[PDB]
Amino acid sequence: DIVMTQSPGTLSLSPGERATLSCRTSQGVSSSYLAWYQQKPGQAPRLLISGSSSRATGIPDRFSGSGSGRDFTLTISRLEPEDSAVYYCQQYATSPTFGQGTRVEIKRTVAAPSVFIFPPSDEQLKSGTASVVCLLNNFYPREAKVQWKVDNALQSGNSQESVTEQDSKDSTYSLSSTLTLSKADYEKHKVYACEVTHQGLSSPVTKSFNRG
Amino acid sequence: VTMPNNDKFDKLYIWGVHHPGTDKDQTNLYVQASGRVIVSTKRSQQTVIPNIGSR
Amino acid sequence: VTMPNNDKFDKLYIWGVHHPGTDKDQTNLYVQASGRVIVSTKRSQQTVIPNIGSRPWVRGVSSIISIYWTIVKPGDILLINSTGNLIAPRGYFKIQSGKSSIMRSDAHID
Amino acid sequence: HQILDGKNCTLIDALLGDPHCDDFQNKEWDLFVERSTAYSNCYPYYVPDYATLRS
Ligand SMILES: *[C@@H]1O[C@H](CO)[C@@H](O[C@@H]2O[C@H](CO)[C@@H](O[C@H]3O[C@H](CO[C@H]4O[C@H](CO)[C@@H](O)[C@H](O)[C@@H]4O)[C@@H](O)[C@H](O[C@H]4O[C@H](CO)[C@@H](O)[C@H](O)[C@@H]4O[C@H]4O[C@H](CO)[C@@H](O)[C@H](O)[C@@H]4O)[C@@H]3O)[C@H](O)[C@H]2NC(C)=O)[C@H](O)[C@H]1NC(C)=O
Ligand SMILES: *[C@@H]1O[C@H](CO)[C@@H](O[C@@H]2O[C@H](CO)[C@@H](O[C@@H]3O[C@H](CO[C@H]4O[C@H](CO)[C@@H](O)[C@H](O)[C@@H]4O)[C@@H](O)[C@H](O[C@H]4O[C@H](CO)[C@@H](O)[C@H](O)[C@@H]4O)[C@@H]3O)[C@H](O)[C@H]2NC(C)=O)[C@H](O)[C@H]1NC(C)=O
Ligand SMILES: *[C@@H]1O[C@H](CO)[C@@H](O[C@@H]2O[C@H](CO)[C@@H](O[C@@H]3O[C@H](CO)[C@@H](O)[C@H](O[C@H]4O[C@H](CO)[C@@H](O)[C@H](O)[C@@H]4O)[C@@H]3O)[C@H](O)[C@H]2NC(C)=O)[C@H](O)[C@H]1NC(C)=O
Repeated sequence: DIVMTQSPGTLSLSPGERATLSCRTSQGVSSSYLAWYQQKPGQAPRLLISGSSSRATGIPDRFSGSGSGRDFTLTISRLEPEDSAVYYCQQYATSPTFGQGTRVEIKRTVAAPSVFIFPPSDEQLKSGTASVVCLLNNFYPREAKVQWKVDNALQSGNSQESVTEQDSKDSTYSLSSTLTLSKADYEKHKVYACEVTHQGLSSPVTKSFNRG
Repeated sequence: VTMPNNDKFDKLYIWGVHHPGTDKDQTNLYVQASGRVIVSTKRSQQTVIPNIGSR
Repeated sequence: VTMPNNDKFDKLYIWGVHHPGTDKDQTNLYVQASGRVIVSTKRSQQTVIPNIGSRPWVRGVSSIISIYWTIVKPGDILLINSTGNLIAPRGYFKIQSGKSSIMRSDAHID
Repeated sequence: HQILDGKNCTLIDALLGDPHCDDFQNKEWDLFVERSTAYSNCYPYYVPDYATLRS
């Protein structure tokens, strides 16, 4: 069973730079039976390389393939914001096996989050639930802190969140935080705030609404 | 042609030799007349002479 | 030549190949120079190349015959392609298996 | 123990790559089971040392 080990786990480089990805195999694999794939969040894998160095139809020449035996390489000569994806190696000398993947991040000039806050709708509140939303929009890096305050009191154990993957055109991230209270608990309080800490902020940002 | 074993395990190579029914069949598939197959290693030696004849 | 086995039992064909002492002996007995003997079935394959050369003198002869055997199953067919040097089979032995053996002894049977 | 039903293939047909044995490519077994119903459907071949190879 040929094991494919990729290096590094995560790679972060700015546009114009060269990316080097490595693949290590448990068996000597002939270089005429090895492929490389690109997978952008939610898409199907795109064949980049086949036969270790043969470029697939519709692939840019900045994508270069190399290697032999157990040591294989993918080189991306000139990074674009569009190259933010996971890369995979595959051997096809025996029944096809693939690597664990390499996540390539494109660097961007530090961007502060455009922060928004949304109250629960009357329609929702009629169900017995009061969910409160906070949006951090178009920022870089992905690291960001979100704190929920109810009458200026830090909540915890109720706040779920998720983040979109790096934008393939502008390389930014966005974050959705959801404070889920009950209607009854929502109605015990009146001040709802979302505090955001981030690299592009010289000081923390707070957005809020009142009522009730 | 050689094929070197640089792995940590033994390789098993399965191969064969074709013996034509006629001499015409020989030269059509392999220009050259009945010749030899020699498969050698540092431990083994395997020579096969093709024998043409109706099967 | 073929010889098809259409009986209910296995046939045993005993045959051989003659290897001459000289090249003159080859061409006198078989015009053609050293050629091949191919005895094939649907299970077996037996190719023999005659090798001409001086052998040990046995009763007038400095040559020798190699003996080979073949079993042909029911539905199988004995097929002999030979370009010469064939010591042909005249037929077959009916071959089975059972309370049958062989022993070496000089004991008097009584 | 992991059983592999040979079905209409023999172990050697599965090895060599007889077209109706493509399902056996790269398979494993603790016990390979040969059926009497098995057949071959490819070029005529002879494996001298058949029994050794199968084993
Ligand atoms: C390759 O190398 C080997 C070894 O060197 C060689 O082999 C030799 O081959 C020759 C011929 O093929 C053979 O010659 C004689 O064979 C008979 C045996 O001679 C032995 O006699 C004793 C046994 O009785 C034994 O102890 C001895 O040690 C001796 O070896 C011998 O009888 C023959 O003689 C008869 O035949 C010739 C014709 O071939 C006649 O010319 C003779 O007169 C004689 O005929 C008479 O008697 C017969 C009845 O016996 C009768 O019918 C006839 O009418 C007449 O009255 C051979 O002279 C050698 O024995 C043999 N040597 C060995 C060691 O095997 C090969 O020949 C070499 N190859 C080549 C191409 O050179
Ligand atoms: C291992 O090997 C065995 C033996 O070779 C295979 O068993 C046969 O498989 C074939 C192919 O699937 C079967 O063919 C089908 O036969 C049906 C009956 O027709 C004859 O069947 C037998 C065998 O010839 C005769 O004895 C009998 O008298 C009939 O005259 C047909 O109804 C089938 O027609 C249609 O079948 C399907 C659609 O349903 C499609 O393939 C076609 O559209 C086709 O027109 C077909 O002809 C055959 O019947 C099998 N034998 C028996 C005895 O049933 C195994 O398939 C093979 N593989 C395993 C076991 O995995
Ligand atoms: C296996 O069995 C088959 C059964 O038919 C047998 O096929 C025969 O093969 C011989 C040899 O090739 C054929 O004979 C040839 O036919 C013509 C004229 O007879 C010629 O092409 C050949 O003559 C050659 O002889 C010269 C002297 O050296 C050569 O220098 C020159 O190249 C000539 O071409 C030869 O005689 C024969 O026709 C077929 N039979 C049939 C029915 O087709 C085959 O030989 C067997 N295998 C063996 C014996 O190994």
